[PDB]
Amino acid sequence: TGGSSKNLGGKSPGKRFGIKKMEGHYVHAGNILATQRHFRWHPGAHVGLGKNKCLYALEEGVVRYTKEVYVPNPSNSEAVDLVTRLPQGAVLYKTFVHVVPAKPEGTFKLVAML
RNA sequence: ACCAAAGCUAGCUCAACAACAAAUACAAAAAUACACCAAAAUAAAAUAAAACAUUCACCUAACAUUAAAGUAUAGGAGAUAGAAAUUUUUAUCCUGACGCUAUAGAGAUAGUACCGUAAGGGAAAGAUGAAAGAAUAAAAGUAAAAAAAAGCAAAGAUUACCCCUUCUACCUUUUGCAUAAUGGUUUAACCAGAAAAAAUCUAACAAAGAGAACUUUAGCUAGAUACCCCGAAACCAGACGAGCUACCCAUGAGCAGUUUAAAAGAACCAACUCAUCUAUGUGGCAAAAUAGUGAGAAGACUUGUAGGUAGAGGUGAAAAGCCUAACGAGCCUGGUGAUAGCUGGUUGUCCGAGAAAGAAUUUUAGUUCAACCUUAAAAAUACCCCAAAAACCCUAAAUUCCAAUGUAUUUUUAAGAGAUAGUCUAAAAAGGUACAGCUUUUUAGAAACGGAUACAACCUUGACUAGAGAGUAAAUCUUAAUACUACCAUAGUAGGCCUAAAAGCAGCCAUCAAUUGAGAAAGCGUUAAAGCUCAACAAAUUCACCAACAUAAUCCCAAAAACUAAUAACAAACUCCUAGCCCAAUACCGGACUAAUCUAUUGAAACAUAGAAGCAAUAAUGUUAAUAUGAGUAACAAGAAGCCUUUCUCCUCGCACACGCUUACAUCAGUAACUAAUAAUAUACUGAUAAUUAACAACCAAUAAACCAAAACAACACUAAAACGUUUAUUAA
RNA sequence: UUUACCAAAAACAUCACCUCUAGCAUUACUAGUAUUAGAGGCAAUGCCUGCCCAGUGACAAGUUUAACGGCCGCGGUACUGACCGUGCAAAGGUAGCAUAAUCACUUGUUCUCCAAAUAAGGACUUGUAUGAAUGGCCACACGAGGGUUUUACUGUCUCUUACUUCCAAUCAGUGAAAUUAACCUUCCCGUGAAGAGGCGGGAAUAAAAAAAUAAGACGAGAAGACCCUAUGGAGCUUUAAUUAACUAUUCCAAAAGUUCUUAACAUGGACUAGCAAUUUCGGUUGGGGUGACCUCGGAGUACAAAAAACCCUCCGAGUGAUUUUAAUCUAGACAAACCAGUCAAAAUAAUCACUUAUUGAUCCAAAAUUUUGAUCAACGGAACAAGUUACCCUAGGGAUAACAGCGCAAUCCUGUUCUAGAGUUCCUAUCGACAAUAGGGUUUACGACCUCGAUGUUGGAUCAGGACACCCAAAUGGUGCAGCCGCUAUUAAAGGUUCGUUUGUUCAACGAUUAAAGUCCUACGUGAUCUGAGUUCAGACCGGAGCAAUCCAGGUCGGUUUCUAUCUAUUAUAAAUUUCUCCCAGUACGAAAGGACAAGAGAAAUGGGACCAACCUCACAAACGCGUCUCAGAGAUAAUUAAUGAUUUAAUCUUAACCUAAUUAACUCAUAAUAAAUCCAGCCCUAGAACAGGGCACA
Ligand SMILES: [Mg+2]
Ligand SMILES: [Mg+2]
Ligand SMILES: [Mg+2]
Ligand SMILES: [Mg+2]
Ligand SMILES: [Mg+2]
Ligand SMILES: [Mg+2]
Ligand SMILES: [Mg+2]
Ligand SMILES: [Mg+2]
Ligand SMILES: [Mg+2]
Ligand SMILES: [Mg+2]
Ligand SMILES: [Mg+2]
Ligand SMILES: [Mg+2]
Ligand SMILES: [Mg+2]
Ligand SMILES: [Mg+2]
Ligand SMILES: [Mg+2]
Ligand SMILES: [Mg+2]
Ligand SMILES: [Mg+2]
Ligand SMILES: [Mg+2]
Ligand SMILES: [Mg+2]
Ligand SMILES: [Mg+2]
Ligand SMILES: [Mg+2]
Ligand SMILES: [Mg+2]
Ligand SMILES: [Mg+2]
Ligand SMILES: [Mg+2]
Ligand SMILES: [Mg+2]
Ligand SMILES: [Mg+2]
Ligand SMILES: [Mg+2]
Ligand SMILES: [Mg+2]
Ligand SMILES: [Mg+2]
Ligand SMILES: [Mg+2]
Ligand SMILES: [Mg+2]
Ligand SMILES: [Mg+2]
Ligand SMILES: [Mg+2]
Ligand SMILES: [Mg+2]
Ligand SMILES: [Mg+2]
Ligand SMILES: [Mg+2]
Ligand SMILES: [Mg+2]
Ligand SMILES: [Mg+2]
Ligand SMILES: [Mg+2]
Ligand SMILES: [Mg+2]
Ligand SMILES: [Mg+2]
Ligand SMILES: [Mg+2]
Ligand SMILES: [Mg+2]
Ligand SMILES: [Mg+2]
Ligand SMILES: [Mg+2]
Ligand SMILES: [Mg+2]
Ligand SMILES: [Mg+2]
Ligand SMILES: [Mg+2]
Ligand SMILES: [Mg+2]
Ligand SMILES: [Mg+2]
Ligand SMILES: [Mg+2]
Ligand SMILES: [Mg+2]
Ligand SMILES: [Mg+2]
Ligand SMILES: [Mg+2]
Ligand SMILES: [Mg+2]
Ligand SMILES: [Mg+2]
Ligand SMILES: [Mg+2]
Ligand SMILES: [Mg+2]
Ligand SMILES: [Mg+2]
Ligand SMILES: [Mg+2]
Ligand SMILES: [Mg+2]
Ligand SMILES: [Mg+2]
Ligand SMILES: [Mg+2]
Ligand SMILES: [Mg+2]
Ligand SMILES: [Mg+2]
Ligand SMILES: [Mg+2]
Ligand SMILES: [Mg+2]
Ligand SMILES: [Mg+2]
Ligand SMILES: [Mg+2]
Ligand SMILES: [Mg+2]
Ligand SMILES: [Mg+2]
Ligand SMILES: [Mg+2]
Ligand SMILES: [Mg+2]
Ligand SMILES: [Mg+2]
Ligand SMILES: [Mg+2]
Ligand SMILES: [Mg+2]
Ligand SMILES: [Mg+2]
Ligand SMILES: [Mg+2]
Ligand SMILES: [Mg+2]
Ligand SMILES: [Mg+2]
Ligand SMILES: [Mg+2]
Ligand SMILES: [Mg+2]
Ligand SMILES: [Mg+2]
Ligand SMILES: [Mg+2]
Ligand SMILES: [Mg+2]
Ligand SMILES: [Mg+2]
Ligand SMILES: [Mg+2]
Ligand SMILES: [Mg+2]
Ligand SMILES: [Mg+2]
Ligand SMILES: [Mg+2]
Ligand SMILES: [Mg+2]
Ligand SMILES: [Mg+2]
Ligand SMILES: [Mg+2]
Ligand SMILES: [Mg+2]
Ligand SMILES: [Mg+2]
Ligand SMILES: [Mg+2]
Ligand SMILES: [Mg+2]
Ligand SMILES: [Mg+2]
Ligand SMILES: [Mg+2]
Ligand SMILES: [Mg+2]
Ligand SMILES: [Mg+2]
Ligand SMILES: [Mg+2]
Ligand SMILES: [Mg+2]
Ligand SMILES: [Mg+2]
Ligand SMILES: [Mg+2]
Ligand SMILES: [Mg+2]
Ligand SMILES: [Mg+2]
Ligand SMILES: [Mg+2]
Ligand SMILES: [Mg+2]
Ligand SMILES: [Mg+2]
Ligand SMILES: [Mg+2]
Ligand SMILES: [Mg+2]
Ligand SMILES: [Mg+2]
Ligand SMILES: [Mg+2]
Ligand SMILES: [Mg+2]
Ligand SMILES: [Mg+2]
Ligand SMILES: [Mg+2]
Ligand SMILES: [Mg+2]
Ligand SMILES: [Mg+2]
Ligand SMILES: [Mg+2]
Ligand SMILES: [Mg+2]
Repeated sequence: TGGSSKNLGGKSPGKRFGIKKMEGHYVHAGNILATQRHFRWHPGAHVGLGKNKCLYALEEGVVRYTKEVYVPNPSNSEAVDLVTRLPQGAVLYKTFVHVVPAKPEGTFKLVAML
C-alpha cells in the first residue's frame, strides 16, 4: 500500500529562547539577560538591546523585573496608531528588565602629597 | 576384586664457540651401437584504508651497534611510509640454562605404518630388579550388593533409610528462559589478556638529572602497574592430475538366429549396450544397488590396449554438463596465526563502589564524543528551598529561580572504561479500530527468599553472620434479584364539514350542553353501522410501582462453612532482643589475601621472606586416550544321512588366455587366543619346509627399386573408398 | 545425444534451406583451393516467408532485416461500419491459425462425448499480450514424451480371504549405529518466554520383565538451501565507473632509399574495435521489495523556564527588492558532544519581503596580493563504481517475514433491547430500516510475543477425541396450524450423518439415493502410519517485461518422503439404534381435492458379540465371507401439560407448602459374565510369540 505522508520538514531544533537570568541575580557587564524572538520583555534601565532582540546587562548589578507604562517611539508608526485608537482612559503596559548598579562609580585615592 | 594407576629415561629445545664391489636417468638400480644438445621474460594477492579503485611496512639485499629521528621529507597530503650529512662501539678468552620430561619437548622409536593415481598428507607407542645364566589397590565403568506408592532428587531434620515440609538443573543469550532457546554421556590430560606515550605509586639525586648524544619554570632517572582463544565462503602464485569421465589420434576386436532382392541410421528377438516405470533398500549387499519391467541391438553401434588437450584452462549432439565417490569452476603446498562490526568460549577465594541511552556517522548488529559512573586529588558550599519575580486573547496538574532551615553533599583537577538493540505499571498525549502482551515521545515507579494460589514489571519491605526468641507489614476474598383486584355503563346526537359511506374512533373544525353521575372520546372493532372495554358516580378498601439479558471445543476445578464475643490471631530481608569478624547485585573499575611450580638465601618431612612465570577449567557440536548408554538389541552363517568321504536331495557365470595382483598357491604340523563377521576345520589364521624346468610367450636388420586396382565363402560389385608385403639389387658379426 | 548420483523431455543435434567471412602452401584448416573451407541461424518434405533502413549494430553519407528489433490513433456517420475527418509514424500485423503447452477475465459460448465431465475432441473467435527462418500453417512415418475415449482383462477397488518362503519370536555363537545435563521419567485444568513428566490447585499410584502400537518428549539426523542483515563472497550480463596485456586495425615517427616510396621482420607514441581486467551496487523503514522521504525555518503535538519522538498534523526555503555601502580591535556572555552557530560595552577611526530559512568541512585546484570554486540535495560531504542470480556460497538472526500458536476483534459470527415499517386491517405467525447493549474466537487482516545449531508446510487415505450455535432420530410451545405438508421457537449430544462424473483441489456444479446425507475445533487433528496430484529448488517451452543476464501469488510437461522406539501414553466385559412394510381406517379432518399420529403384528438394514451343518474361498484335520445365529427390564429427570391451593380468603401448575400427577436422551442399577490357594518332569491340544492355560484313569 502506498504510504505517502505528504508533510515535510517538521524538524528543527529548538532555539532555546527564554529567560537566562532571574530576578535578583547578580550580573556582570555584558551578560545576556534574556533572548526572545518577539518582544516579550523590553530593555529597561542599563539593559541594552541586541539586533536579534537579545537583552544584555550594561552595568554590574542586580537584575529586576517591572511592569511599566509604554510610550512608543513617534518614529515607529504601527505602535503610534495602536496608541492612538485606545479609549481615552487607558494606558499601555509592558514588562521590562533592569540592572541595579552595585559597585560605586569610582573612588578618590591620594596619589602624592607635595 | 576386575579394568586400571604410578615411576625416569629415550631424546629434544634455545644459545655460545667453531663397509666396499656391481648396478643405476630402457618402464632408475638392465655391461654393450649413430648423436644431438640445451633454454630464458618485475613476484602477486589475501589484507590495512572500517567500502574501494592511487597508495598498504616485513617479505632481496645486506649490514651491523649507540645517536641524529620517528626529524627532513613522501603520501586519495588520508591510511600510513621514512632517510642522510654527521657521531658512538677493546682484545680474545669464560660456557651454559629461574629450557622440556613420553598428550610435553622435534612430526619423529619414522618421513616409517597407513591414506592419496599423483603433487601431497602423515600417526601411535617405552617403564620390575644388582642379577629373570634369580619369579599403590586411590579416575570414570563395573562387580561384591536388582527393585517397592511421591516427583531437578536435595535440604530441614528426626529414634528411624523412606514416609512429612520447603524449594521452577547449570551455562550462554536476552527486555524477559524451568522453558518446548543454544551447549554438554562421564573420567583424565591438555586448552584462551601479551605492549609502558601520558599518568598514578615507591625510591635516587636536585636547579638540575641521567655510565655520551637527551629533557629541564621541580625536574629528571629507575622500578612497578596494560590491552585474549577457535571458526568461513574467498583471493593470489607455483606444482600435480585425462588409469574416472568429455572429445579426439593410433592400433585391435565383437554382432547369433528370424524376416526381407537388402547390413536399409528397415522389422522381430538373444549376447552386448543403455536406464523407462514400479516395489524393495535408505549406517543398504551397494557413498546410486537388487527384482520384475522396459528402450536400442550392422550402426551418429558397443568395447580392449596405448597416446594427446590442464584450471585466467581443457572438452562440450549446451545439461553453466564432465575433468578421480562435494566443479557457477579441480586438487595440493605456499602466501597463512588471510579477514570476520558475526556466533561460540575465556579457568582461585573474599571484600568497596556501581551503570538504561543526548549527538553525528554506508549509521541504526558498530564506533567516537556528551551526560551518568569508578579510582585517586584539591577545594567550597551543595541539595532542600517563604515572600519577590518569568507575555502578549483562553488556558489544568505544575515548572524555573532563591534566603531561612534540615542535613552532608557537591564542584573542580588527573586517570579510566563499559554502555549507547530495554520491558511493563500509573499519568499527559499522539497513531490505530476512544484493538492489541501495539507503536511514538514527556514525568514517576519497579524488577522479595514476604503477599497477589502459580507470577518480571502491581503491593509490603530494603538489605550483613549466628539464636529451638520477640513485635509488627502487605495480605487470605466477600456484594445481590418478585402479583394485579372491583363494579358498572342512558341522554341532544349517527355536533357540523367533508365523504362510497365518515356515526367517539379517515381527516379538518368545534368542544357545547340532560341527568347525580357519565370525553362531542383513550383503547380495539365495523364497509359504515353493530359491538366490546377505559375514563363518571355509586360500593369500598391501599401494599406497591421505576423490575430482569444464550453458548465452545481432553475432564467440574481446594474441601467446606451462617455464630461461643475481633480494633482479634497468624503472617517477612522490615524492627526490637543476646552475641559478632557488623549490611544485595549483572558490564566496567578499585582493594586484600592465597593453590601449584621454579630461582635466590633460610628450611630440613611437610618450609618463609623475596624474585619470576607455559601461574589454577563444571561449559568452545573443544582436541587426544579411555570408558559407559542405546544393547547382549540390529545383524550375520553350515542341504541330509552314514562306515567318514560314501551315497543321496536340489541349483546352474564353466575351463583357458590377456591385463592386474604378488606367495595369499604345495606338503607336514599347531590352533587356548588372534583371520572367517559365528562353529566345526583351514584355499584365506601361525611355524617349518619345499615350488612354476621351453618347442608356447617376450626380446629379436637396414637402404634402393618395381607394384592405380578393397575386406565382405569373393565370381564380381557397392560407396563411406578400405588394416595388414612379396620379389629383384647392395651390405648384414 | 544429455543433467555419472532427484529431470530422457516438447530440450540439443540432424537431412534440408538460407546469412555472413575468406583468392591462398609446409605441423592445424590442408599435402586442401569458392560445387571448397571456416563462423552461425532455423530444422526434413509440402504450401509459404508480408510491410519496415527512423534507432542500435555491422559493413565498406549510402547500403542492409533468412541482423538486433518494430509493425497505431481519436472521434463522425448505411446494431454495426464499406465510407469520412484530422493526427502522429520508419512502417502501421498480412497469409494463416486461434480460449492455445499463449497474462488476466476464465469453469468464454455452444455441439458431440457420459446417468452425470472445470477433462477430451469440433466449431465460433479482436489474440487487444497470436503470427510467418527468434519461422506460420497443414500431412504421412516414428516416440519408454504428454493428454482423452472404447474393447478385453483382472484383488486396483465393493471387501477382504487361504496358504507357502524370507524376515519373525524362543534356544546356542559372535556383536554394531545415530543418540544421551542429570533423572527417583503420571493424568487433568489453570499459569507461564504466550502449547508443562517438573510451577499452582486437584487427582491417581506395590515392584520389576517380555511382546505390540506410534499420540507426545516442540523426538533423532544436518550451526534453515526460504526470508532478512554483514559497508562478507562468488558466477553471469551490459549504456555501471575506471582501463592494460593480447589479437587485429589505421596513423605518425624510427629504419632503409629516393628525389615522394615500404619486401618481410620490428621498436616508440597515438587511434578504432574485439576478446578481456579491477571494483561496487547508499540508508530509514511497524520484515524486505515497490511507493515515499534524507539538509534548513515557522506553527501545533510539547497548554506556564529550557529540552523533547514518529512513514505525526499543517505552511515555507535552496532568494529577491534597495541604497545608506552596512568598518577595525577587544571586556563579558548565550548556545553547544565536537564542528559549526550567536549577541556585544568600552577603545580607535543596513532595510523590506510573517525575516526567522536562503545555505556546504577539510584536502585539491585555479587565481592576485587578497581571494573565488559543488543538486558534494544520500545536504558532517568516499577524487571517480550499475543490473541480475530459482546455479548459488559463508557468517549470523526468531533482534525480522512465510506455517502454526498467542494477543486484539476492524471485518466475520451468535443473542437479546427499540418499534418505524412490511404482513389487505393487525408492530413482534413470519420478518424489521435508523439505532442500543452483551458475548464467540474459524475467516481476511493487524501486532511481531516462542521457535531460523529446522515447531517438515495444501488436499486425500486410515483412525477418530470433543463442542452444540441439532442435519436426522426423541418430547413439546406458536402459527397468517382444518388434515397433509410446512414455517418458526424451547429442551435433548448415547447413536448416526451415502455412493458417483469433472477438477490436485477443500469449496462448487451435476447424476442417483437416503431418517438425514449438520456447522465447527482439535498445530487449517492425524506424513518417526501412508500418499505428493498440488505448491516449492535444479531441465524446458509459450505469452509478456527488459539491450541483456534473468524475471511475472501467469500457464504448461518433468522431478529422491530417511529413522532399528530409550521415556511417557496405550493394547477387548455385557445390559441395542434405525428404517420400510402390514394393518387401523381411505377412516378422524375438510365444500370437496387430498388425506394423520397412537396402539398392535411383520420384515429388513446397520452396529455390538459369536460360529462352520450346508454354500462359497478351500491340494491340512482348519481358517474364512459372499454364509449362519443372537440382541433386554426397572428407576430417574429437561422443556412443557394438568389437579388441590395460600401471600391477595376471586383467582392462580408453586424461586409457597403437603401429597402430587403426565412425559426424551443420557445416567444409574437390577440382572448377566469371571470367581475351587500351591503336583506339575515329560508328552499331546480347537490354548499359545516366550512364559501362562486345558488334557494325559478308562478306551
Ligand atoms: Mg517544531
Ligand atoms: Mg528535534
Ligand atoms: Mg579494506
Ligand atoms: Mg576491521
Ligand atoms: Mg567488501
Ligand atoms: Mg604487498
Ligand atoms: Mg611426542
Ligand atoms: Mg600406494
Ligand atoms: Mg572406582
Ligand atoms: Mg518425597
Ligand atoms: Mg521464571
Ligand atoms: Mg552455551
Ligand atoms: Mg527474544
Ligand atoms: Mg516456551
Ligand atoms: Mg531450536
Ligand atoms: Mg540461537
Ligand atoms: Mg544436545
Ligand atoms: Mg612512561
Ligand atoms: Mg613530582
Ligand atoms: Mg581485490
Ligand atoms: Mg574484498
Ligand atoms: Mg593420456
Ligand atoms: Mg584416456
Ligand atoms: Mg544379425
Ligand atoms: Mg534397425
Ligand atoms: Mg512381479
Ligand atoms: Mg526391441
Ligand atoms: Mg523400433
Ligand atoms: Mg556426446
Ligand atoms: Mg539452456
Ligand atoms: Mg540454467
Ligand atoms: Mg571429486
Ligand atoms: Mg581471527
Ligand atoms: Mg558518508
Ligand atoms: Mg554493524
Ligand atoms: Mg540556593
Ligand atoms: Mg528491538
Ligand atoms: Mg547499537
Ligand atoms: Mg491481559
Ligand atoms: Mg524512567
Ligand atoms: Mg510464593
Ligand atoms: Mg536489617
Ligand atoms: Mg351507537
Ligand atoms: Mg357533565
Ligand atoms: Mg513473625
Ligand atoms: Mg555492594
Ligand atoms: Mg594455562
Ligand atoms: Mg578437568
Ligand atoms: Mg549433535
Ligand atoms: Mg568439554
Ligand atoms: Mg553395552
Ligand atoms: Mg529395543
Ligand atoms: Mg533378528
Ligand atoms: Mg546355507
Ligand atoms: Mg599374467
Ligand atoms: Mg574366530
Ligand atoms: Mg548418459
Ligand atoms: Mg539424473
Ligand atoms: Mg532418471
Ligand atoms: Mg529443436
Ligand atoms: Mg557465398
Ligand atoms: Mg518447416
Ligand atoms: Mg519476415
Ligand atoms: Mg487477421
Ligand atoms: Mg490465457
Ligand atoms: Mg505479438
Ligand atoms: Mg528475427
Ligand atoms: Mg514470438
Ligand atoms: Mg520418414
Ligand atoms: Mg527416440
Ligand atoms: Mg505415444
Ligand atoms: Mg541370541
Ligand atoms: Mg515413576
Ligand atoms: Mg496466559
Ligand atoms: Mg497447559
Ligand atoms: Mg524385538
Ligand atoms: Mg511416538
Ligand atoms: Mg522436558
Ligand atoms: Mg512435532
Ligand atoms: Mg543459522
Ligand atoms: Mg548481501
Ligand atoms: Mg562488499
Ligand atoms: Mg589492485
Ligand atoms: Mg539498497
Ligand atoms: Mg536496509
Ligand atoms: Mg514495509
Ligand atoms: Mg510488522
Ligand atoms: Mg524506491
Ligand atoms: Mg562603541
Ligand atoms: Mg570543489
Ligand atoms: Mg550520508
Ligand atoms: Mg547525514
Ligand atoms: Mg546538524
Ligand atoms: Mg529454470
Ligand atoms: Mg548458511
Ligand atoms: Mg520475535
Ligand atoms: Mg504446523
Ligand atoms: Mg502468523
Ligand atoms: Mg508454538
Ligand atoms: Mg470480544
Ligand atoms: Mg487487531
Ligand atoms: Mg517491540
Ligand atoms: Mg525456524
Ligand atoms: Mg535443538
Ligand atoms: Mg467422532
Ligand atoms: Mg440447544
Ligand atoms: Mg456425535
Ligand atoms: Mg494439518
Ligand atoms: Mg497433510
Ligand atoms: Mg507426527
Ligand atoms: Mg519467451
Ligand atoms: Mg516420466
Ligand atoms: Mg508439475
Ligand atoms: Mg515416510
Ligand atoms: Mg517396549
Ligand atoms: Mg516400527
Ligand atoms: Mg451382525
Ligand atoms: Mg382458592
Ligand atoms: Mg385452578
Ligand atoms: Mg452392575
Ligand atoms: Mg495343567
